[PDB]
Amino acid sequence: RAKAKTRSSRAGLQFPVGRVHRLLRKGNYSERVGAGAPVYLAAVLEYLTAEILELAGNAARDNKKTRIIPRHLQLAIRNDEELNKLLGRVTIAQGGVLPNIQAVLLPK
Amino acid sequence: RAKAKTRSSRAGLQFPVGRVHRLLRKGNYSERVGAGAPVYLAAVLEYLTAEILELAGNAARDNKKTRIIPRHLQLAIRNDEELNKLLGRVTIAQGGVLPNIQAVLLPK
Amino acid sequence: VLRDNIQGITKPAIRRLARRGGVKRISGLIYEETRGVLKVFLENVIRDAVTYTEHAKRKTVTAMDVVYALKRQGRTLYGFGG
Amino acid sequence: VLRDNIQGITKPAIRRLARRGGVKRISGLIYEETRGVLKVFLENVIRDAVTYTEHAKRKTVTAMDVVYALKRQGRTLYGFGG
Amino acid sequence: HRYRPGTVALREIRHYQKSTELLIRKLPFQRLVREIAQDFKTDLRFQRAAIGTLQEASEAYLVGLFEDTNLCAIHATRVTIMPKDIQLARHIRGERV
Amino acid sequence: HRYRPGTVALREIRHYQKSTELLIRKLPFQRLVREIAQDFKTDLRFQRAAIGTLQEASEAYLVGLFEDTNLCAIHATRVTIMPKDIQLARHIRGERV
Amino acid sequence: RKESYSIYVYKVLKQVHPDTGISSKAMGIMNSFVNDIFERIAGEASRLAHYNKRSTITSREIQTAVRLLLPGELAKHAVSEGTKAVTKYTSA
Amino acid sequence: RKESYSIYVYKVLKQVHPDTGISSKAMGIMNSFVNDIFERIAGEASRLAHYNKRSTITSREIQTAVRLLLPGELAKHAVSEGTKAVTKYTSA
DNA sequence: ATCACAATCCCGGTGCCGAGGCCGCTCAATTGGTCGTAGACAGCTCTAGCACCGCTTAAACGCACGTACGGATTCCGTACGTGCGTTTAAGCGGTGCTAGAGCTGTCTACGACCAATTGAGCGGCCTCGGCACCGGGATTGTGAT
DNA sequence: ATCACAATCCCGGTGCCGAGGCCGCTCAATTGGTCGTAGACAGCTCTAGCACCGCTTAAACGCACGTACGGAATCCGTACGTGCGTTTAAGCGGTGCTAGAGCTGTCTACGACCAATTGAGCGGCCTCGGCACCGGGATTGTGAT
Repeated sequence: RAKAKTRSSRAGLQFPVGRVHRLLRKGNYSERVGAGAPVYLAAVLEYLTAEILELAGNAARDNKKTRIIPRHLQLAIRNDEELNKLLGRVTIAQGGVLPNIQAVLLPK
Repeated sequence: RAKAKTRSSRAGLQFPVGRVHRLLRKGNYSERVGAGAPVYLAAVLEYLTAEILELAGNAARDNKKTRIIPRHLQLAIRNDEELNKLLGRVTIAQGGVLPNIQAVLLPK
Repeated sequence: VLRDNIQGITKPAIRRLARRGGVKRISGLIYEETRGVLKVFLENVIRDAVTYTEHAKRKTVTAMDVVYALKRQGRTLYGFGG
Repeated sequence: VLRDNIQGITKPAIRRLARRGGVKRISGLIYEETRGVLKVFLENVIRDAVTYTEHAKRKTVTAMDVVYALKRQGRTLYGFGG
Repeated sequence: HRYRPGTVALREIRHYQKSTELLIRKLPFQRLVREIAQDFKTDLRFQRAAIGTLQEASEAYLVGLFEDTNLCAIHATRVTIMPKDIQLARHIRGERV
Repeated sequence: HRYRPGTVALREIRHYQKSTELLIRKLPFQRLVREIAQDFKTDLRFQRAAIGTLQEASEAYLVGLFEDTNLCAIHATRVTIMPKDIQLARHIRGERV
Repeated sequence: RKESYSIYVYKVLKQVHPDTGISSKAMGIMNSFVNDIFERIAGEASRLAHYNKRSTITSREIQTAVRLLLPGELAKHAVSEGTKAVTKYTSA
Repeated sequence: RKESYSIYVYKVLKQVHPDTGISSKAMGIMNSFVNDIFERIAGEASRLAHYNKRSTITSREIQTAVRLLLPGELAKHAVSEGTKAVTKYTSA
C-alpha cells in the first residue's frame, strides 16, 4: 500500500472531502455519488466560508477587536449585497440590526 | 395462488396504492418504505381531492354549469379558509381573481 | 436582434392589469415603474429557466423548465399557461 | 395552570423592541396589538415544535425541535439562544 | 351625456375581475421574453407552452402587486396609486428594491 | 432642564440599535411559552436552550415587523405608528390578519 | 406513456358530484395539485425519518407530516381518513 | 460524539486572518451556515438528477445547483473555485 | 453667539473565564481489487419551432376638455413623551428530588428481493352534449333636466 | 323628482369541438417464499429540569404636566379620465424548411462493495490574554437665552 493521502490535500482544500462524501451518501440525495461532486462541494463551501470570515474579520478590526462575535457576522452579512441576498430569510442569534434611522424622524 | 386483489380495494380507496408505493420507493425519500405508508398517503390525497372537487362542483352549479373549469377551482380555493391557507403560494392557471372592490372607491 | 420590446407592454395593458387588481386611479409615472418591475421579474425567471435548459443539454426551453424556475422563485404554478 | 402571562410582555419591553426597529413615536393602542401578534407567532411555532417532540416519543421539547419548527415557518435561525 | 370620472373605471374593475383571459397581447410579450433570453444564451428556442406559462405567471404577479399597491395608496388616504406605493409594497414583500 | 419630546427617543434608538441583548425579560416570556404550550400537550418539559431559541426568534420577528410598520406610518405622512400600520404590514407580508 | 391521476380524480368526482363533468384544463390543475401535495408530504416525512435517525417511512411519519403540513380542520379529517384506510387494509 | 466544522472553519479563518480569533457562539453560527448551504446545494442537485432521470450526482449537478442558488458574482467565483479544485484533484 | 451640564468619548488598570493548545486512542477515511451497469456516444426519424406574407378589424394612439383629486395651509384639542417617587418582581445562587434522555442488548416481525402471473391503464377512434354566441325584449342604472 | 338611453339580464335557436366511452395489449402491480436486520422493547444510569426560597436593586408603574402631532377643514391648480377620429399592428391561416427532441443500440469507465490499515479528530484538561468594567478626565450635544 502507498502512504495514505486525504482527498482534501489532493484537491488543495481545508474542508474535508471525505466527510462531505459521507454526508452526501447518507442523506438520501441520489443512488450514486460521483467522484468529483464531494470535491466540488467542499471547494464551494470553503469559498463561502472564506468570504464571510474575511468580511467579519474586517468588521471586527473596524471596532478594534481581536475575536469575531455574532455581531460582526451580522454586520458583514447585512452590509454586503450578495451575502445579504443569499442569507435574506436567516436570523443570526444575537446579531442585532444595522443602525438605520429614517431621515424624516431626525430633528429640524 | 389466489386471484389478484389491488391494495386500493383492500383499503377501500379510489387512489392507487401501488402507484403511490412505487413513487415513494423511487423518490429517494428513505431507504425503506413501510406497508401502511402508501395506504395512508393515498387516503389523504384522495380526501383532499374530494374536498376540492366538492367545493368546485358547488361553485360550478352556482354558476348554472355542469362542467368544472379552472375558474371554479380558483373560486373554491380562495373562498375556503383552510384551502386558501394550504394553497396560498399557488397560482392557478386561468383562475382569475376574486371580485373585490375597496369600499372607499365606491360612489357617493 | 430584438431591441426595445419593453414598450410593447402598452399603457392600456397596464391599465387592464391594474383594473383586475381593483385600482381606480393611476398616476402617469406608474407605467415606466411597472415596466421596470416586470423586466426584473422576467429576468430572474428566465435566467433560472435557461439554467435548467442548459443542464439538460437542450436548446429549447420547455414549459417544464419554466414551471421549475417559477417553483425556485417560490411562485408555484398549477397547470400550464398555453 | 398558568394564566394571562401575555401581560408579562410589558409596555417598556414593547417600546424597547420598537426602538430597535427605529420607531420614534408609539400610539397607545400598539401594545395590545403587539401582544396579539406575538401570541399568534408563538402559537404557530410552539404547535409545530410540540408536533416534532411528540413524533420522537419524547416529553421534553429540545432546542432542535424549535429550530426545525422555525425552519417550517420560513424563519431559519443560525446559532442558539439561552 | 358623458360619464363622470370613475364610473367607467368601476365598470372596468367589475368586468376585469369577472374574467380570466390574458390582459397582455401575445406577440409583444413573446418578443420581450426572447429579447431578455438572448442575454443568457444565443439562438434559444422556446416551446409555445413555455411562453404561455411565462405570460400566465407574469400577469398573476403583476395583478397581485397592484392589489398590494392599491392597499398602500388607500393607506395614504389617496385613490391614485403612485410609484412610492409600488416601492413600499415591494420592499415589504422582500423583493429586489 | 427638560428634553424636548423625541430627543430621548432618538438617543434610545441609537442605543438599542447598537446593542444585541434580549429586550424581553426571561421569566415572563418563559411563563408565556409554557402557558401557550399547555394547550397542545399537558406536562411538557423544556430545555433551557429551547426557550432561549424561542425568545431570540420572537424578538427578531417583532423587530422586523416594527421596521415594516414604521415604513407604513411614514408612508402615511405620520411619525406615530398605529395598529392600522401593523395590519397593513402583516397583510403585505402574507400573514394571517 | 406519461403518468397521470386523471382516471382516479374522475372516479372521485363521480362519487362527490355524479352529474358533473370536468374540462381537460381543470384536470391538469388537479394533477398538479395532487403531485404538489404528494411531494410536500413525502419530503416532510423524509425529514422526519432523517431527524430521528430512522431508515423507514411508516404511517407514523406520514401522519406527523400531514399534521405539520395541513391546517386546522383539514389535518384532523385527513388523519381520520388515513387511520380508517389503514385499519381497513390491515383487516383484509 | 457529534461532528461539526469548527476545525476547518478555524483553519480557513487562520488562512484569511492570521491574527484574528473567533468566539464559540460565532463558531456555532458558522457551523449552522455551512450545514444550511450544504442542505440547499445537495437538495438542488438531487432535484436536478431527478428531473433528468439520472441516478448519479456529479460535479455537473453541483455546478448547476451553485448557479441556481448563489447570486451574481458569488456564483461566478464559487464555480471558478470548484472547477479549480476538481482540476487539481483529477491530476493527483 | 453664550452658558450649564448631562451625555459621550478616551485612557489606563486590573480580574476572570473562555479561547486555544496538547495528548491518547478509536473509529472513520483511505487503498487496492473485482464486478456490473449507468450513461456517454453515435445514428436515425420525424415533430414542432421559426420565418414570412396578405387581410381584416380590434386595439392603440394622439388630442381636447373639464373637473376631481393631491397637496399645501391653517387651526386646535388631546394624546402622547418626559421626569420622578414608590412598588414589584426578575435575577441570582443554593438545595433537593426525580422524570426521563440516552444508551445497550435481545430477538422477531417486517420489508427487500425475485420469479411468474395477470389485469388495470393507456393510446387511438368516434359521436354526440354542454356551452359560447346572437338577436329580440325587458330590466336597471347614470347623469342632466 | 324625471327621462333618455346606455349597460345588463332573459329567453330561447343552431353550431361545434372537446368530453367521455370503448377495445386490445403490454407492462406494472400482485403473490408467494426466503432471509437479514431495523427497530420494538426491556432494563439501567445519572443528567438536567423543576420547585422553592431569601435578598438585592433595577425595572415597572402611576401620576403630573405641557406641547407636538394627528386630524379636520379650506382652497387652488393641474393631471388625470373620458370621448372621438385616425393609425397601427396583432391575430389568423397557410406554406416551407430544418434544427433538434426523443429514442435505440453498443460499450466501457466509473462507482459500489469489501477487507485491511492507519492517522485525523475528538474529548478532556490546563493556562494565560482579550475584553469587560470602573473611575478619572476632556469633549460635545442640547436646551434656554
